[PDB]
Order: sequence, then C-alpha cells, then structure tokens
Amino acid sequence: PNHPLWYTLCDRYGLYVVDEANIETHGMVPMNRLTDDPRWLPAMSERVTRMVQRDRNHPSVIIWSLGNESGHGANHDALYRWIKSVDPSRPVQYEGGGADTTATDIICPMYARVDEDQPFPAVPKWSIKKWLSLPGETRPLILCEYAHAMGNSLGGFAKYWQAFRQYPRLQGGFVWDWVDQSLIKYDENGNPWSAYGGDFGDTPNDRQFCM
Amino acid sequence: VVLQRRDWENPGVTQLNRLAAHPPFASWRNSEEARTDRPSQQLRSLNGEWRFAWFPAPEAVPESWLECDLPEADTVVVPSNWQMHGYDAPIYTNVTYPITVNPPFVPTENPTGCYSLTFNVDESWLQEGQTRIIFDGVNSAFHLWCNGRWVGYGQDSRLPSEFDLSAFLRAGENRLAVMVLRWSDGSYLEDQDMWRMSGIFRDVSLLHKPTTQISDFHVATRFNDDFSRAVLEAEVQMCGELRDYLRVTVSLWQGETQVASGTAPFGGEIIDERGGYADRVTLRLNVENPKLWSAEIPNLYRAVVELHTADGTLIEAEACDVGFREVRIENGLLLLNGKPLLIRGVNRHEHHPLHGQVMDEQTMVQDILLMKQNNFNAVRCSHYPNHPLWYTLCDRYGLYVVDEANIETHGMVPMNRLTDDPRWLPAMSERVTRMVQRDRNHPSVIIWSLGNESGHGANHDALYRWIKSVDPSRPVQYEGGGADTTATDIICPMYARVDEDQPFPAVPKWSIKKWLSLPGETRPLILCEYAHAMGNSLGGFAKYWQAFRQYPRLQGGFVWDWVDQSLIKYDENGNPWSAYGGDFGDTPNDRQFCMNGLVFADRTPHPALTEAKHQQQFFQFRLSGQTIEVTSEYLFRHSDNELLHWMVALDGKPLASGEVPLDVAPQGKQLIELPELPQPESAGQLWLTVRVVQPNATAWSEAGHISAWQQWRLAENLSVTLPAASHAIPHLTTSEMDFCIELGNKRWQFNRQSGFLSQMWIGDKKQLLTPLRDQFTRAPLDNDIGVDEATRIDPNAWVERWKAAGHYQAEAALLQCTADTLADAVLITTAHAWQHQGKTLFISRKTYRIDGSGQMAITVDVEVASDTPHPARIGLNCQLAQVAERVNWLGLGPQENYPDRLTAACFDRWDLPLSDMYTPYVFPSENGLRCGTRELNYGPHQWRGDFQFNISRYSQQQLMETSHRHLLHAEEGTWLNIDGFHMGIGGDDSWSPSVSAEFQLSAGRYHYQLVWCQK
Amino acid sequence: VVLQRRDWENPGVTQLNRLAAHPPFASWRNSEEARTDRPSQQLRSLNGEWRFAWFPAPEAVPESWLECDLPEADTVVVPSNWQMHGYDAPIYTNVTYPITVNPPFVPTENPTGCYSLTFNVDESWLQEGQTRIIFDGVNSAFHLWCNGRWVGYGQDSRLPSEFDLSAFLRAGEN
Ligand SMILES: CC(C)S[C@@H]1O[C@H](CO)[C@H](O)[C@H](O)[C@H]1O
Ligand SMILES: CC(C)S[C@@H]1O[C@H](CO)[C@H](O)[C@H](O)[C@H]1O
Ligand SMILES: [Mg+2]
Ligand SMILES: [Mg+2]
Ligand SMILES: [Mg+2]
Ligand code: NA
Ligand code: NA
Ligand code: NA
Ligand code: NA
Repeated sequence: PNHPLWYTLCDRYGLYVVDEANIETHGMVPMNRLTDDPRWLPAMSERVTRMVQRDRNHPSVIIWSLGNESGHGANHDALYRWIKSVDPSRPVQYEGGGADTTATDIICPMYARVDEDQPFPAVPKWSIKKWLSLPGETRPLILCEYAHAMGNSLGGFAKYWQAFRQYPRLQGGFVWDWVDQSLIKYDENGNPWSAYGGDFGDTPNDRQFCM
Repeated sequence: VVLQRRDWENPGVTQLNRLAAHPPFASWRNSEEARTDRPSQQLRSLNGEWRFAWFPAPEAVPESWLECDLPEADTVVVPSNWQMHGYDAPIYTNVTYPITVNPPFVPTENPTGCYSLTFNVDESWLQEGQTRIIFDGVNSAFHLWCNGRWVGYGQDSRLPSEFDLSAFLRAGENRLAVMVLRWSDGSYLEDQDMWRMSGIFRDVSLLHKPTTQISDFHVATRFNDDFSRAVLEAEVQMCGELRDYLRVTVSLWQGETQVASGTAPFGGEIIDERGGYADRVTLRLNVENPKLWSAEIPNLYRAVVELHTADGTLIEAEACDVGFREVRIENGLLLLNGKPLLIRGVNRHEHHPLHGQVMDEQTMVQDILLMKQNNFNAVRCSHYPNHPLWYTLCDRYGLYVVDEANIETHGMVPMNRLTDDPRWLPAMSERVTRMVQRDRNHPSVIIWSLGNESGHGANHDALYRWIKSVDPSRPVQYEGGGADTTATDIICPMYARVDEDQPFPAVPKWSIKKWLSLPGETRPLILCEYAHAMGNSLGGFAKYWQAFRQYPRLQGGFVWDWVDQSLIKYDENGNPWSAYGGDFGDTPNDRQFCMNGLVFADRTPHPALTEAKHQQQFFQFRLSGQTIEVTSEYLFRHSDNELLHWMVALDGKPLASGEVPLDVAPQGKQLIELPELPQPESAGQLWLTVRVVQPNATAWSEAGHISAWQQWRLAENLSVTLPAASHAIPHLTTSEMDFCIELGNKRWQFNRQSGFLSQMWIGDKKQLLTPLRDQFTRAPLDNDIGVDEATRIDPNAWVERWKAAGHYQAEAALLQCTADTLADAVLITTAHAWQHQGKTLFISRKTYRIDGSGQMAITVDVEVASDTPHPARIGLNCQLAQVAERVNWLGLGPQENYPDRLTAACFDRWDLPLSDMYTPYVFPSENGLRCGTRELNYGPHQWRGDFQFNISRYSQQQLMETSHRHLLHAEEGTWLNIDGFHMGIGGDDSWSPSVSAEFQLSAGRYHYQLVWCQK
Repeated sequence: VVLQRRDWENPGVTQLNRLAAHPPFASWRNSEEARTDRPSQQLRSLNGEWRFAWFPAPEAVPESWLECDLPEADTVVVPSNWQMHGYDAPIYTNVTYPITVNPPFVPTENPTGCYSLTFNVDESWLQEGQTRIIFDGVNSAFHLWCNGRWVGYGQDSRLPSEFDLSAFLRAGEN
C-alpha cells in the first residue's frame, strides 16, 4: 500500500489503481512456503485486511491485489474470499502460483508473451491470446507486469497493443515499471552520479536490475 | 515479564513457542509395533497424581512456586477439572457469557490453577533427539515452566498444545509448573452452552522424536466411478537435516496382509517458480477392490509411515487407521461412496457427571455402543474438537463424524461481532486450522464445521475457503447467520421445523421442506440440531423422519443432544443427587437447560431414546393382506445378521409366531408371505408385530439385539354378545349429604356437595384417599415452560398461557347432581363448571352407571371454551389407598409414551413394577404416561375403555412444586391419572410453543368412557 | 522485557496495543473545513527535526535512552531512511532475501534505529478526548515509548500504525 496522499491524487487527477497488500515472499523455496503455512496466515491477513480498511473509500482503487510473487497458498484463498466478502465492489487479483489460480478474478500474468508460449512446469506463461481460450477459462486477462523497461527495452511493445485492441478479453496490462530505482552517490569532486546494487558495498546484490 | 504482558487479554497472542499441530504421533522405533497400534516407549503419559494449588488471580501466585513445591498444595488427579475437586464453583450459563462482555479483557479476579509435577526423565531421551510435552486439553489458557525456566503459553481449550522441552530438561528429577487461567481472551470464543469449567482436563504426555523426524503426514483416498479401484496418496513432511540417504516408505495393511507398499526419497514435485518442497514426498499406492469404510461396515486398513535410511535402518515410524471412503456433494446430495446418506445423528458434549469434562475410554465406548444400539450412525462434536481417542473409536465402530472448530461467540451482540472483526481472524483461524491439521486423517470425520452460534462474519468465509482449499475431501458446514450462508456447503439449520415456517427477521427458520426449494437453492439440508430432548420431549420426532424419508435432499440431522449435563452433588446424609445450573451457587444461570439428553448422565435411557431408535430404523415395512414387504435402508450391507420374528396376538394373547431369515440387498426389498393364520373364536383386535433380531453378536451389539419393529391391526371382531344378566341389583341410599350405592360388601359414596365419587368401599377397606375429580392440567414439562422465569415472564409459553387463564387454580362448581334407580342399575348424573374470574373454562357432564355385576360405567362429556388456551389433558384423577408392586395394562408400551411420541410403543399386555411407571426426569413434570390403553390393572382395580394414564406415588401438585427429583417423597397410596385426551409434549425446540395443532386439544367438545370394577 | 520477548522474531506477534485500522481521519470540529478538505487543528504533523542514534543491535541500546536524549545522537529530518543519511548501507537484492532464510529468526546483528522527539502537547488536548499517534510508515518493525513508559509495538512497513497516547502524555514537553 502506498503513501496515503497517492490515492487522493489518483482520485483527483484520474488514474485507475491496483492496491496491493504488502506481501511478497519471493525468496522462499518453494515460493509458497509461508503462504501455505497456516501459522503465517495471521501476519498475512493483517496486511490484506488493514489495507482494505484504510483504502476502501477511494474511488481510484478499482482492483484489490493480494500481494506479489509469493506463489499460491491456502492463505491466499482464504484472504481472497475475505475481500470478496467484505468488499464486493472491487475484483481481487493475484498473480502468484501461475496467474490463474482460484485466488484471482483476473488472469494477471507477468511477462507472458503475445504469441509465444513459455510452457514452464507447474506455472506456465501461456501466450496471452492462447491463455484466454484454454478449456473452461472465462476470465479477463490483464498483465500485472509486462514489457520490462530495463535500459534499452520495450522491443515488441506494439505487439501487445495490437493484441489488446483485437481481443476483447485482453484488456491491457501494467508496464514494468515507472521509474529507475537509482540513488545519488558523490565522487571525489562532489559530483552526483546514479548508483545501483553493489555501489553501497551491499552484497549479495542484483546490480542494475533495480533500474 | 509474564505478569507485565497479560497475554491472556490479547487475541493477538494465542500461543508462545507452541509447536505446530499435526496428526496423532507416537514416534515408534519398530515398524511392527506401529502396524498393530500397540503402546510406544516414546510416548509416556504424565497422567496420575499431580500437585495443585488454587489462587483467586495470577497476581497472587508466589514467585517461589516456579522453583519450589508449595506445602499447602494438595495432591490431585490429572487430568481433571478443578471445579470437580471443589476449589471453586462450576458455572452453567447458556448464552450469556459467564464473564463481563468487554473484549479482550477478562476479570481481574481470574481463578488460577497452579499445577506442578516432579517426574523422572531417562538419559536416553536427552542424549539425542527431541522431547516435547503435549497438553491435550487445558481450559482456558496457561503458562508453562520447566525447572523454573519459562517454556511457553497456549490458548484454545479443546486442542493439544505442544512445547519443546529438549533444551529445558535435565537427567533424573524435573519439575513442571503449569499456571492455568480460568478466563482468557480465548474465553470469548468458548461460549458453548455447557458447564463452564477449567484446568488440565485432558491427557498430558511426553513424546520423544528423533531430530530427523516425521513432522507431518496427510492421507488421501480417491476412487474410480464404481469404487473398484483406489489410489491412496500419502504426503509426508519431515524436520531435521536433509540427507540423500533418507527415505520414506508407506505401506498399507489389511489385517496382517500387506496390500501395497512404496518407497521414495525426499523432494516433492515442482510447485512454482522457486521449485518444490525438498522436505516432503508423496507416495501413491494403487489398491484394487478396496474394502470400503462406512458406518455400516467400518472396513479399516493400516498405513505405516516409515522414516528410514536407504541401508534399511529405521529412524522412526508413525501410522494411522485408513478408511477407504469418498465424501462429496453432487446434484444437491451428500454422497458417501456414491450413495446418498441419511444422517441418523446426535450432538454429543464431552460430559461425565463425576469427572466433569474429563473423558475416559470406557464412557466413550459406552456412548458409541448405546448410539449404535439405538440406530444412530453419526455424531456431531458439539461444539469443539474432541478427545483424540473419540475419532479412533468412531473410525473403528463406525460413526460418521462432524468435527467442529472450538469457536462459539453466542453472547455477543450481534452474534457475529467478533467473527466479522478482522482482528479476531487470527485467533479464529488457529482454532480451525489446528483442528484440520490434527484430525484430517480420520475416516470417520466426513464433514468439517467452522464452529457454532457465532453469527456469520467475514472470518467464517475466509476459513470456509481455507478448508475447501486445504482439504477438498470433506464438505464444510456452518449454521451461523441463517444456516444457508456462503460459509456452508450444507443447509444446516437448528430447530427448523418440518412444515412450520418461523420467519424471524434476517435469520428465518423455514420449514425444512420449504427451505430446500427456495428460489435458487440447491444444497442438501441436514439439521445440525433438531428435536430438543429437554425432559419429556421428542414430540413430533416421527414427523421429521417421514420428511427425511420422503425428500431426497432432506438427509436427516443431529438430535440435540446425547447426554444430560447433570453433575453429582451430595446431601447431608452423603447420598448422591443429580445437580443442574444454580445448584452450585452459580449466577446468572440457565437452570435445567443443560439437560437435553437422550440419556441421563449415568447413561440411563430416557423414554425418548426408544422413539429415536424406532424412527431411525434401517428396515421399513409394508403390510398388504398376507404379505410383508421389508425394505432395507442400508446403502452398502446385506442383511447378513438379521432374521424377522413375527407374532399375531389377540388382545395380548399370543396365537401364532414364527421366524423368517432376512435376505435384503442394500436398498432392496424382500416379500414375506404369512402362513394362513388361524381364526380366533373370541372377540377383539388381532395385532401383528414384527421384530428384526440380530442372531449374532457384533462389536456394538450382543446376540439377540432387536434392531427394528413395527405393528399393524389385522382383523377386528367386535363384541356382540350381551354380558349374562346379573342377579344382584344395587341399592341407592339417598342421604342429605351423600348418594350411596351398595352391592354386597361393595359401596360407592357420591358426595352431594362437591359432585364427586368421594369414597369406595370393599367391605371395611376404603379405596380412595382423595375423591375422583376431573383434571385439565399437568405438571408442566420443560417444553410447556420454555425460557420462562419468575424474574422475566414469557406470556407465550404454555405454562404461562395456562397460569394466566386460571387453569391451575380453577375451582369446581357443582351444577347438577342427581341419582336414579334403573331396572338393574343405579345412575349418577353430574355436571360441573370450572371457573376463573367469572369465565367458565370447562364444563364436565358425567353419568355413573353401577349395575349388578359391580361395574361402574363412567361416561364423561367435556366442553372447553374456545377462547381459553387448549388444556394439557381432559381426564380424571384420584389417590388410591392401595399400593401394589405390579402395574398391568393392555395398551401401548412398555415405556412412557405420549400422543406425539408413541410410534415406538407397541400395543400389548404389559407388566411392570410400579417404579417403572415413573420416569425420573431430574426436573420433575408429568411423566410415565401410556396411551391407547384399553385395560389397566392395579391391585384389586381394573379400568376399561380407550384412554391414556400414568400411575405413581407422585401427585401432579408435588411434581410441579418440586424443583429436583431427589427432593421427591412418595405420598401415601397411589396417584392415578386417567385421561380421555392428552396434549402433545412438543420438543421441536424448548423455548417456544412447539406442540403441533393436531396434538392440541382444540375440538371444543370431548367424549370418553371408563368402566371401573374390581377383579 | 522488550529485550526478553523478541517480538520481531515471532510471526504470532505483529502488533501490541495498536489501534484498529480505518479510513483517513482528520477529526474536524467544523463541518465547512471538512467539506472543503482544509487543514484540521486536530491533525498535527510531527515531521521535521528528530533526534537519531544508530546501533548494531537492539541489545546495544542503552537503557538510558528511554528518558534522556543520548548526547551521541545527531539531529535528523523525519520522515527519512537512515540509509539515506549514511548511517548504514542500503541493500539492493531482487529475489534472494537480504538476510539468511531462517524463519522466523533474524540476524543477531540487527541495525537498530533509535528515534526520539521532544515535542509539546497543548493543555486542551489532554483534558478531553483521545490523543493518538499515527506512524504512516515504519520499516520494518518498531517499539514505541512515550515519556519512558512503553506504549506498544508494530509491524508491516507500508501501513499506518496508530497508538493511543491519552494516558501517556503531559501538558508541555513530552
Ligand atoms: C529474474 C526473474 C526470475 S524475477 C523478475 O525480476 C524482475 C527484475 O526487474 C522483476 O522484479 C520481476 O517482477 C520478477 O518476476
Ligand atoms: C434459548 C435459545 C434462544 S438458544 C438455544 O439454547 C438451547 C438450550 O439447550 C441450545 O443450546 C441451542 O443450541 C440454542 O440455540
Ligand atoms: Mg491472548
Ligand atoms: Mg449457544
Ligand atoms: Mg513479530
Ligand atoms: Na481488449
Ligand atoms: Na527490478
Ligand atoms: Na432423504
Ligand atoms: Na443445553
């Protein structure tokens, strides 16, 4: 969840908002190790519940998100239901565990391609055009992350928008992402330079991936 | 620190350093011991003699108690409830919380139980591996110290709390210190309608586990379409250092036969982007033609889970009983093994009259045996997880179980205040999740329940989905918030009626027949609670079973409830009496509302049990001329331990009997043709009776057990012969104050002032102590009373409608009293009015006809004002001087029966001791009635006609004025009540009028006739 | 006691004495102010110059800091990230946890940031009603004290933690 003023501005300037619970457990093995452990359900619920209690009156919030990259766990299903129950006015989405689980009203894959299947075991990233029409699938598809804007990038961006416009149930997505996460450091001359992972002696690091 | 935090007044702390929940462990170090479910050296009980001190609050606990035993502490048995030893009072309150409703705060005066144990610990336990202590039940919260150091803290009274003592114990002598608080924030979720007790009331034990251990295992059985093939899927999780040489073997056993086995190293399938569970493995075992588990045939297998090295060295083994069964709801039906269930269920609290809420194996077996012997096939763990042994016994004996999370917040306003509060979700989740983690492997558990009477809150929906997600094999049910909310797979109303809508706002109880077909509704309906068995009750129980049998989606319910929650107290003599709410100085209380059982606390049957047995029969019957059609309601088993006894009797006298073995397929039919039955010369009504008898003993029944019965009227020959013209003619002695009839040594005295038969004489012996008077009231039943109290009058209850109309203080006013000498008899015509405040309630018009044979033919005609509430009975009573040892009657019996609870009774000649004609309900009322009676014999007396009666040393007046059964005193002589008509007893609930229109005495005009004579 | 519980290593405890979450409040005592979303006298910002000291672990925090400003401490702007003032390094890591994966435990060397503020509360605030403190964002967990007395504890870095201070405050300096 964001600084409170953010929603006020989005209400006033006019932006659709996905409000995301502060739950990401990416580093776990497997990703859902905590989110499937019921002992961690309390800690997870307060992050989902207290968000809803804070932000539920803001018009700009149109979708609730259960968090990010925490696989799919039973805890997600319980909290999915909790939100649907407490606030019917907004869809609930969550990408973890393969982007189309029972914890999401929206097929929300990250970096799934327009035409090309990436058929990973357990958690495939189907081509977005194919994904929609998989046996028994009815839901809308909006990419929670796509078009990784890392350095010289957005190659093939037009291909997404041709798909979005042609396919009713392809309803767009959220580019990743808005702003480079670089910090200001200073050299011997006192000149500011853009710094990334590893420039603060931080290690292990993931270098320029913050940009 | 411990005093500073107050973890017992914080719903965000429910545990500190508590280990994970898991299914039953024993950490066997020998496979064969595991396979056979024999004792484990690694599971030590700490039950027995413990040290115990009591304090008014935790602040009054001396700091010394942690390191040194207190000399003032008495030695007591554990497990126990400390109220049962007398340290403070047990509180019975139904809905209203036993404490002040101020969450999360409990009283400052918080009764504290300071348990301590000095115990020996083997060195081999501490040199390697892990040693945990398991508290199966601590009510309601506790802190734990081992040798002076703090271990942890735990809540939820009805689930095992487990802590690791590995770093805490030393070899030789150790001391445990358990500080148990009576009230915690956990108490807010523990508001079940039962005795509020506390203490270490379930087993304490020590479990030793290797450092490399089985930490968890889940067993699943899926099937093909016809249940001829199964796949047993066992997921095993481990704790300890992962090694490549580590293996898990799951083997499945039917008796001594190994039916299947598989072995794999650790490392599950890829789950997501990060891989899989390295610390887990799943084993799949193919099973052909599995023997299916059901309550009808509890076929069980044994799974053994071996944690071992690849070179064959066993590290540890765990195990469990496995029932092959599929539970699913499809097309609106609850199916077990593809077959629609009919739940013959009961709610069962964990209650002992002596030991309180401590449970023992013997009591558990006794209940099971009784339930099964009375055609019960299912049980609801109202309203909390049970003693772990209970599920094992339901697995083995065959009972369908509803496992209920320990969550009840009945006293909140509104009921869902907490369960809709997201701050109470964590505490609620622990009670649901730890139940499922502990009990998920038991075949007998077929339905998960989210708790009881806590309205419907968002937390219920979240936990509903959680179970559906974690265990798809069982339906989830929850009654709260209207019985059909999004939190329940089953429409599970409590005390919803068969035909009658109760359209309460927001939470209506629709007639179960209407409920099913409400626009858009598709789910099955199984009453989570019905037929409230409070005192003289189960009126209209047959009406439920007629509906269950007729409507497919009506799949039964759970009677409320199994066992009276009375407690044993002792008088000045030292004699024991059954005690209820308020008998311990507890207040506010809800008196006898704790007593709703089909059996007494000692497990003595109530008359109602036999009604439940009859309606829950597994064989139905049709008579068509000479042919008996037997239909089995069994889903799986053939009638392979069943033979049909039949019996034709004429007014009690046997004429022909016989046996035919029953050979009915599940759900099938068998036609049985009766041999040409001999014609009887004499007058009367022929009655066919059939009984189903199990010739052979079972695990749950002795040989000769009667499982079902039914009766029909066959031919009736009406008496056309005139009784022989008697010689003697009785004489009328007309007096100023009396009419007297004389025949030999016999005399009848009719008082001309009152208008009643004041005395009868046989020679010099008087027959009556009180004259023969009309009666229109009864000692009010619990159903007549309801939640009506003197402190707050409910004017709608039967007892109050009656009281207000004057039924109980209505005085008889003579209107007519004449005598006439007939050709061969004397005729006494009388007329009475029962009045109150100028209102004529009832008019009784009578003729007494005494002829030469010495027979008094009483003809009674009663008018009942239409605007007076319908009376409890239209009858006669008197006190007989005689006291005989035997009561003998031709009518319904042997047991107590009322108009709306008489289907289980059979018409026949019955002979019982006078005591048996009285039912000892702990709260006294009308009792002992027998209906459809044509002849009653008591000592010299015989009464004939078509009437109902009870007979005892207890008057209606004494019964209605006496609060407890032990305060009752035999009066001089014998009180007799003979009713032409008697109002139903109801019982659909016990807090509103529940007697159906057809069983109310509403006709306005009523006629009956008696014949009185000496034999 | 705080040292002895270690609430930052227990997923069972995520808050102590924290008030219920709710939509944004200002507690206007005048309707027109509320209609126009103008500032509220009842909602004060405590942003600005706070006193700050850095410790390698919570164990390294002197008990004296509860009642006295530590002389070693610097004066810093709040809100801030103490990494941005240079007290320790920020860490950029994508997937791999910045700390050893051993739930629920964290490293014994746990960079502790000791923030303090001397501020004045008005008379009228304490005579009637309720005075709560709102921390809109604290990363990753914190214990609060007011005037030496312990108030509570909170987790979740991205949601406001609110605590009641009605009992804890005095008029003038706190
Ligand atoms: C490297 C992938 C396996 S994870 C990948 O890293 C990205 C780097 O910007 C983003 O954080 C994405 O959300 C994440 O899925
Ligand atoms: C009096 C009703 C409003 S509550 C009623 O009390 C009963 C008494 O045994 C049972 O506890 C029922 O479960 C409960 O619904
Ligand atoms: Mg608590
Ligand atoms: Mg209740
Ligand atoms: Mg914590
Ligand atoms: Na589109
Ligand atoms: Na990045
Ligand atoms: Na049925
Ligand atoms: Na009760």
